[PDB]
Amino acid sequence: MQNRLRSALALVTGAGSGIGRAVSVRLAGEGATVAACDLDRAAAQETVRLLNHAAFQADVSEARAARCLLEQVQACFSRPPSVVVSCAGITQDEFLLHMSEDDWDKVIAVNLKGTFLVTQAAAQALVSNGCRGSIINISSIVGKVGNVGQTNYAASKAGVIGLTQTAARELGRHGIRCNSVLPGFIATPMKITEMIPMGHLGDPEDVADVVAFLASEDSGYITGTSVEVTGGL
Amino acid sequence: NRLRSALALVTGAGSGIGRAVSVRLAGEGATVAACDLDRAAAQETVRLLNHAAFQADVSEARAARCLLEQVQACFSRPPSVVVSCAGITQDEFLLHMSEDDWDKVIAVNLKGTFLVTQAAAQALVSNGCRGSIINISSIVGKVGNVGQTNYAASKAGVIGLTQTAARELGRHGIRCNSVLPGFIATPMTQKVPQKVVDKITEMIPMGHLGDPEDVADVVAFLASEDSGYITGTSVEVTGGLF
Amino acid sequence: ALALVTGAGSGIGRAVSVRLAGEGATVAACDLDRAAAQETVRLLNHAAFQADVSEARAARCLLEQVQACFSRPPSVVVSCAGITQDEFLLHMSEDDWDKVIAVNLKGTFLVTQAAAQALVSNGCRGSIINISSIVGKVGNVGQTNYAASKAGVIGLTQTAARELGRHGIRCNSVLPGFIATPMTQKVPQKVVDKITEMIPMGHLGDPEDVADVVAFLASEDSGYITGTSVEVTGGLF
Amino acid sequence: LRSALALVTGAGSGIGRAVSVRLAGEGATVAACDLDRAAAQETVRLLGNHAAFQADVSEARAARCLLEQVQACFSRPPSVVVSCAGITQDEFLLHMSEDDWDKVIAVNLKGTFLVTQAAAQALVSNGCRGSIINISSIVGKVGNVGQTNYAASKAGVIGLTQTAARELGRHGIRCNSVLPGFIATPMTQKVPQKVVDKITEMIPMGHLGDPEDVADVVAFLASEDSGYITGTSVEVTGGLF
Ligand SMILES: NC(=O)c1ccc[n+]([C@@H]2O[C@H](COP(=O)([O-])OP(=O)(O)OC[C@H]3O[C@@H](n4cnc5c(N)ncnc54)[C@H](O)[C@@H]3O)[C@@H](O)[C@H]2O)c1
Ligand SMILES: NC(=O)c1ccc[n+]([C@@H]2O[C@H](COP(=O)([O-])OP(=O)(O)OC[C@H]3O[C@@H](n4cnc5c(N)ncnc54)[C@H](O)[C@@H]3O)[C@@H](O)[C@H]2O)c1
Ligand SMILES: NC(=O)c1ccc[n+]([C@@H]2O[C@H](COP(=O)([O-])OP(=O)(O)OC[C@H]3O[C@@H](n4cnc5c(N)ncnc54)[C@H](O)[C@@H]3O)[C@@H](O)[C@H]2O)c1
Ligand SMILES: NC(=O)c1ccc[n+]([C@@H]2O[C@H](COP(=O)([O-])OP(=O)(O)OC[C@H]3O[C@@H](n4cnc5c(N)ncnc54)[C@H](O)[C@@H]3O)[C@@H](O)[C@H]2O)c1
Repeated sequence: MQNRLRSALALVTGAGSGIGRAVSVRLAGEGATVAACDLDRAAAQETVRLLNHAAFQADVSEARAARCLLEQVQACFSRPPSVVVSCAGITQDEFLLHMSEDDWDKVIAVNLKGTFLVTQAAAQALVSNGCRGSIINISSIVGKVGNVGQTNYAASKAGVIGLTQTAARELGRHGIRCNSVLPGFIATPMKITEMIPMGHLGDPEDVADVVAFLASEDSGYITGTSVEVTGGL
Repeated sequence: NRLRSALALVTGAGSGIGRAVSVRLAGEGATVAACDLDRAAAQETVRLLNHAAFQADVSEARAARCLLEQVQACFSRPPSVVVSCAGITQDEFLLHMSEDDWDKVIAVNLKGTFLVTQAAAQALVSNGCRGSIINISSIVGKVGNVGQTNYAASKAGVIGLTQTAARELGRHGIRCNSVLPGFIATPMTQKVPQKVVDKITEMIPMGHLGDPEDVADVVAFLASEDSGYITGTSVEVTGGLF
Repeated sequence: ALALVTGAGSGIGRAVSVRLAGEGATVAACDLDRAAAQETVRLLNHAAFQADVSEARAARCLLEQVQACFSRPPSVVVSCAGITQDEFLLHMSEDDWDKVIAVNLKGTFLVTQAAAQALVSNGCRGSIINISSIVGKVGNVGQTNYAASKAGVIGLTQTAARELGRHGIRCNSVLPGFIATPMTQKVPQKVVDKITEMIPMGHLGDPEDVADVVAFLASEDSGYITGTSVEVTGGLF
Repeated sequence: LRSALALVTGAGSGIGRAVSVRLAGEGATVAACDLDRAAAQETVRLLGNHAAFQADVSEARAARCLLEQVQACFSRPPSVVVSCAGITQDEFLLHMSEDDWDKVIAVNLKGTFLVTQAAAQALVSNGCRGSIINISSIVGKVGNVGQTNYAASKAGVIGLTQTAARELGRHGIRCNSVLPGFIATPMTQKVPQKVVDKITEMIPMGHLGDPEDVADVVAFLASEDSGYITGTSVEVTGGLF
């Protein structure tokens, strides 16, 4: 750990568990004030207790909720977040031959639309206030290579990568960087290790270390790319 | 006649690439079920090619299934070639993009391609039949493009969907592949102004925009047994663009 | 159509010569092994050529001899010549590295250049098709040299397409997965059983499967495809 | 990186010099290696007993001797190895000499292989963990007119690095590639103004990169913050499209 974010306000979605929680703890450790957002307000509050910081409830798949989140953060802190990390994400695995419409729609709405709506609301708040920023979207190596039983998740995560590339291209002129992180097999609540050259499963803190780099000025000429954190999977 | 045996279903068949695919597949001996949101345009395509026209909104779950049922009732077999060319753009900068402009593009381009891939695979597996599913993505799905966050997202999603589908369906003898066209003159792109359309042409090694026939030719290859060991991949038809 | 195929004496190169000659092409079959080439020719006026593609003079002379024999340049050129010399990075001899680079990468460069030079000076259009490997995209344990040489071919081919489109010449790479040929006879059956479980199509490729894709890329059906890679792997994951 | 010994090739100029400065600033001791002895030495002056080494990395004997000299000097193999030695000899494919091709392949691709190998052998024979960082280029992914040789070599470096990472993970050694875009250095000094202002229009961030931008990524890849990253490429291009 280092201290590269002493002036940062960081908004983290899916901050209530796993990678989101590890990200919140790491960014706070670097000096950032964290706006911890989760669908489950008590999970967001618990994260805040582990890190002034504040908890927010939001369903990021909802357009109204994504906008109101950003307005609430702005109200509370008197400024927009300069670091935004979209970690809210879900799976609902099924084989393509049997995937229900709810299986598909839910995953797309949370993982893809949600990331869209947060990127957008974040960028609007930064641009309207004349501020520089770093937006980091957690995708998955599955978005690059696919995975049996996960046609919905693979599509959503590929979509996040495509979204982030385009956002980077549009927002670079405004001083706003946009990057994707592609984790492999991470031990979280969401034979394999023979397939991992590093020889073990990843920890959520392994992803948070990369997110901290991308949130910091040490990546200030990095935008529109994806960084794989998979142990060489 | 590569495709003499075959029945082919083409969505978005009323226009541009879908129409050229229909013509091309019929030229190789296939019977074509030509589907479009516009029944009239589908009927027109069928006239250029017993082939039959079908009407459907592929973004709607019950319509995608009904389309496949309708074709099976008409021809007494499932289609063994299915080409998803139903697609739209609704361009806007990220900072200004409305929820409906996001939603509509994702519904038609991504959800529609999902639902058609699914219904097709289901019809084939249930009938013990081999097949080839070909989804038209875009090179913007690989690299993004300014003003098209929604489109870029949708087309990247089509590539991940197609890769995963390929992997689940190979054991059933069904191939799934994506075609990534570059800049193709169609009614989709006919509204794009010439001062930009000119500048794009300088970034094309082949020195000109593509024809729907160029995309059709790749689709016919992926439909045929000449591509029988190709699955889960994307073929770029861009003239070397970029 | 006049087609030059390097590595034509065996496996993929042989199958490509057969396929293209079946489509009406006249084939110049070239191989390090002169008897291998002649036998390819006898299996298919087609003619056999001997050359070590890794050698600059040999590559230029090959394209000289083809043009003196047919009175025109080849308008389809397929670089199938290539070797493996596998070893772990920790133990890889300089020789193991240099040979694979010389044959697979420099050889493909030399032939791509010599072919392009002949086409452009003659005012002829063409399609150059370079056989890389899926390993050039994802790498493979024991094959640091091969993976580098094959990734190299992909970079060379992308750049070559960018430079040559304006002269009516297309340049593409084919990336096969596991294809049953003499190059893969050494692979243990116990390893092949494993690999096969990871091919969604459920079987190894035949050289004919690669030849089918080369014929498409040789033909004008692929006339707006340049600077790209086509994977022929059965979905190998 | 207080503990660490870093070997940087191409350390006499540009990105290699920036990386040396950056690693030193984080507490590493730097073995600064260059074809030009004088340039390596000035880097050392510009910089915990840092030392200058001369080697032509494209020669197998010079790459093994380099690592032996480093180990003899420091009693330890370098645990961070950054291959920045690299050249261009640009020409159109139709006019490109055998020498222009050969030199670029030898330095950029064979040199990176030999140094990666020598570093890995030294680390493994001593039971030590490390991080090998190879500077490739965004042109290795997408190609570039007039640089058939450079593009082949940088694509080769990516393929080399992926494979190395898969073989060496089991020994505690990471291998990653850095893909810089358009960086202001003596390599790109001869690119004319008009091409540069046009290029700048292709960069979402709206300016050229600095050798320190690249050095910052290298320090990340050298540190334990990147402990679960191996066999991948990090792009530092400002969004260059
Ligand atoms: N864990 C892995 O192996 C892995 C691998 C690759 C990618 N990822 C991705 O990383 C991100 C974090 O995953 P994780 O492993 O920490 O999962 P997790 O379940 O531990 O955390 C996800 C958090 O997202 C929150 N969330 C879900 N829907 C939400 C919504 N609509 N609005 C707000 N919050 C919502 C949940 O309450 C939960 O707190 C996700 O994008 C996930 O897909 C995880
Ligand atoms: N034209 C290009 O430059 C280009 C480039 C890359 C990718 N593509 C893709 O190629 C495919 C075909 O595009 P095109 O150029 O033929 O456009 P087009 O407008 O000429 O053809 C699209 C057809 O899709 C039909 N359609 C629209 N919504 C539908 C729905 N919900 N259900 C069923 N049919 C529907 C339309 O009625 C139309 O007939 C699309 O997926 C497009 O995104 C086009
Ligand atoms: N077989 C596979 O599984 C596989 C997979 C991916 C890629 N490839 C590639 O396909 C191409 C052909 O492979 P194959 O499987 O047909 O192998 P093969 O060994 O059957 O054929 C190779 C031919 O290359 C010729 N050759 C070797 N060096 C030469 C040189 N310097 N000059 C001229 N000719 C030379 C040999 O004499 C031989 O006839 C190679 O580039 C190979 O790397 C093969
Ligand atoms: N500058 C850019 O825009 C850019 C872009 C992409 C990639 N790169 C890569 O970054 C690395 C550093 O480039 P740079 O811009 O700092 O170049 P530079 O010319 O400033 O420095 C390269 C250094 O390598 C040394 N060198 C050359 N050949 C050598 C050899 N055989 N053995 C040992 N040392 C040798 C040179 O003398 C020089 O000191 C190179 O691999 C380059 O290709 C640079």
